[PDB]
Amino acid sequence: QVVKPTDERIIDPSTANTQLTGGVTYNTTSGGNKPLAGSPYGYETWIDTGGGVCSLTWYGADQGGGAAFKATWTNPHDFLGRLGYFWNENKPYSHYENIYCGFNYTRSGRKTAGDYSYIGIYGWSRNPSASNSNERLIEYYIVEDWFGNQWQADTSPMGINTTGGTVMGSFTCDGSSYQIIKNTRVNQPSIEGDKTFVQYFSIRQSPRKSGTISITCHFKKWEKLGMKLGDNMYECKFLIEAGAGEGFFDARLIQFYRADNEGNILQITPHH
Repeated sequence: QVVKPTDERIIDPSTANTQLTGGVTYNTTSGGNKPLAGSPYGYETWIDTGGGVCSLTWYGADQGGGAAFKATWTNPHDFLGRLGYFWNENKPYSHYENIYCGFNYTRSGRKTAGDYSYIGIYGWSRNPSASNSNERLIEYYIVEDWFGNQWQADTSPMGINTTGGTVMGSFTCDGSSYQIIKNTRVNQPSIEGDKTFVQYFSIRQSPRKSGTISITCHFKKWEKLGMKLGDNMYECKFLIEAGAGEGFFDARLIQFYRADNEGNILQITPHH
């Protein structure tokens, strides 16, 4: 019932395999979202100074769909590099309509990012009117891929022994089943200081390094499983998270776009 966007500005992720160059490399924590010149996007880096060298490099507004980045980590303590929509303007997910991210990247192989790692979509949302105070703040992940670890292949999807929490259900978006997990974080760091909050994970059962993520598919079907996001979406960004290890992530494409149900573009980046 939701029409797949056909717009010619959409880059086909499957053939988006040209290495990109240039842009500014950041080696330090950004301290929240930092807006990028000539772009609707913001980036964030979390680079704990008690660990080794990390970086994030934005490839700019004019190539690789406009949100494309490279990241590196060398024995980090939970590196997070992310880039995408920053919102935080008191709107629920439904306000943004059908959200999509076309992606294609290379990364280092199995066991190059520690015991835990995440690649995919990430953000937060606020639900202050929830009667359960634990559910008033939500940290969320749509996990397309990871690096596996010493025990588990990177071709095998992670489970609750990595994430923690409880399996809520499963659903299908973009040609794979996703196992859905809810986890409670008790007095943990958050965008709101040290507190109790919930986490939502969609774990792609069949990991991939390219394709399109129908982000709204997740938001909607989380809601069907009783996992509500509230009325103040914080952000929706493409993430690489590395618990430890020595590795890299290098996007040839990260392209966000939004469309109504007819499939017509509401937002996209970027004569013969």
